[PDB]
Amino acid sequence: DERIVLVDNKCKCARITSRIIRSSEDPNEDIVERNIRIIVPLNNRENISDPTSPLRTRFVYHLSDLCKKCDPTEVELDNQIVTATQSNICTETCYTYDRNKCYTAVVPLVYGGETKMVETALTPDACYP
Amino acid sequence: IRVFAIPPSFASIFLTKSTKLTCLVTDLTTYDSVTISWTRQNGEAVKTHTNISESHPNATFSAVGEASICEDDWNSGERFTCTVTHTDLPSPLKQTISRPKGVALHRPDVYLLPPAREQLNLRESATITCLVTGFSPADVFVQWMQRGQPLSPEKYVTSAPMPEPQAPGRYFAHSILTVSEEEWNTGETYTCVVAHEALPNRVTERTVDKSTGKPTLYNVSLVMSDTAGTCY
Amino acid sequence: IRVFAIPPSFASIFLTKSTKLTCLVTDLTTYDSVTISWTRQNGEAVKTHTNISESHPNATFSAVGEASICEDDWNSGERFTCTVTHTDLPSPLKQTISRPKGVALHRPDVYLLPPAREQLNLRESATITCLVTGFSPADVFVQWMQRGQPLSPEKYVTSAPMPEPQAPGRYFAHSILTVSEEEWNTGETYTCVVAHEALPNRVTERTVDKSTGKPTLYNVSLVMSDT
Ligand SMILES: *[C@@H]1O[C@H](CO)[C@@H](O[C@@H]2O[C@H](CO)[C@@H](O)[C@H](O)[C@H]2NC(C)=O)[C@H](O)[C@H]1NC(C)=O
Ligand SMILES: *[C@@H]1O[C@H](CO)[C@@H](O)[C@H](O)[C@H]1NC(C)=O
Repeated sequence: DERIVLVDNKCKCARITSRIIRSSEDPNEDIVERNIRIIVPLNNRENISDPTSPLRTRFVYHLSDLCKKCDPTEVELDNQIVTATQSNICTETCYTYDRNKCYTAVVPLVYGGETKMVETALTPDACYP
Repeated sequence: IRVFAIPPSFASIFLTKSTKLTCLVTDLTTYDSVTISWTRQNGEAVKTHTNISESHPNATFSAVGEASICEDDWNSGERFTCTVTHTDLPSPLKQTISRPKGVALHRPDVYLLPPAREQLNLRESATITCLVTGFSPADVFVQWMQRGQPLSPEKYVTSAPMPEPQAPGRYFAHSILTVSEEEWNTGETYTCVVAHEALPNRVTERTVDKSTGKPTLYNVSLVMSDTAGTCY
Repeated sequence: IRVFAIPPSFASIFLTKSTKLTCLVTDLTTYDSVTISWTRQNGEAVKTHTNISESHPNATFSAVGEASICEDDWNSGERFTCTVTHTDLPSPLKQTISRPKGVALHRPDVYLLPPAREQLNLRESATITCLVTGFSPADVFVQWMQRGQPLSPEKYVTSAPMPEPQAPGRYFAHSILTVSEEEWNTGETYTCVVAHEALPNRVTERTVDKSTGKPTLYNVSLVMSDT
């Protein structure tokens, strides 16, 4: 209740919260706190959509490209309504999987000579077809 | 003279889309006096094609009969009987095959166990096991692969399903594959593919290698830059 | 009138610790007129504890013959025969059995595999595997233990021997036991005991714990560049 969520990334599992604590009583001596929580996977591979990819042992977390806003907002100017660009900075790699997303693959299946490629489910359960 | 009747399998339905019935007959001395036919409960005739195999070393002959039936015929549970007639048999042999009812659907679970640590020290071979448990009914199809290349039907073995003593109604089976010690030490990948009706997409796969699954050490590197950037 | 005289397997020998022979004869009109008596090479009479089973629904009855003999005499190559006399049978029926000699012998190897990490993450159950391979012939008797005491045979399952496609003349088998994840996480120990006739002492054991497979090094490095 006393914390405000800024970003809730799922691919990098990054979550940032900010909070002001009323330390002492002088209004000019209150500290501003920034919390970062990162969960890293140790079993996932380089490309989450290809099981043959090698393992990944290097993780990079840029905070300038995480707390960024990229959706035009509406602004009232007393004579019209316009769309405004939040940031000008606006291929990112997905470290972990997303529950709200489904991951599938193509695999050759041989039986009596004939080969039937069928869609698989890399994720354990995720969504249903 | 014994007759073996094999009901259609789920894999044959999925990958061929044509239900077939087979009642293999062995221990036959003469192939010119054999006849394989299928009759329905009401007596309607079913077209059956009879094939004659080669000569077995034990002075026996086998006849193979493949016939096309509708998926409904089998799935409806309609009881079918294969008719075999021979001059040496005073009475024709009858076999009863049907699919039981009152069976629910349970999603199976798949796990791979890496080769034992004290097996690699002998530097002879490695064994990988694919354990699938918690499913009903008891028809499964497990196929092994190596980095997208289907493996030969001879390098791996599979066992018939058996009941689970703990929870009745859920079964299990496993597939064992052997590999060269140097091949596994190189770092090649292997996959376990299982086909069953209970799965949402009806096929699942899992992947193991040397680096994943009971490893020796964990090497991680982390970089956190731009920690004082603009957030707003 | 069918007479079957099956010899006991290695499992019965290693479980009952005594050599017990059976000359069970089924489909008998009147079991009151039955007599079971084995014979050694010398043809002496055998003290047989004849038993009568229940009444089959098809108006048939069976007689069971139990005899205890010193095991040291079977492996030497002595043929034992049981004689059964019935009123409906004009002549007695004799079944002569012995031990097949000349069978190739190889040492089985025992491998125990711990439960999978992903299964334990679900916090539901754990399973263990006792793989025995490279052995001949097909006579293996495997149990389980927990802290020096045996468990019921309703909590583990064993499989029949199956030929190994790779090396001709070699067999393999597997046993699967179920363990509650919480118990497993307490820190108990489990033991797999394999009994085969080719092993020098006939008994071999393996043990697995929770700490099996724990990693040795956790190299981790962190960089904080406030650029
Ligand atoms: C990671 O894996 C995916 C899936 O294989 C790669 O994208 C696929 O590329 C193939 C052709 O090579 C297409 O048939 C698929 O449609 C692509 N997938 C999707 C979702 O569009 C992707 O290129 C891989 N990434 C890297 C870096 O290799
Ligand atoms: C630890 O990291 C260094 C590089 O920082 C690397 O040289 C070394 O191999 C790592 N340790 C292990 C056990 O991989």
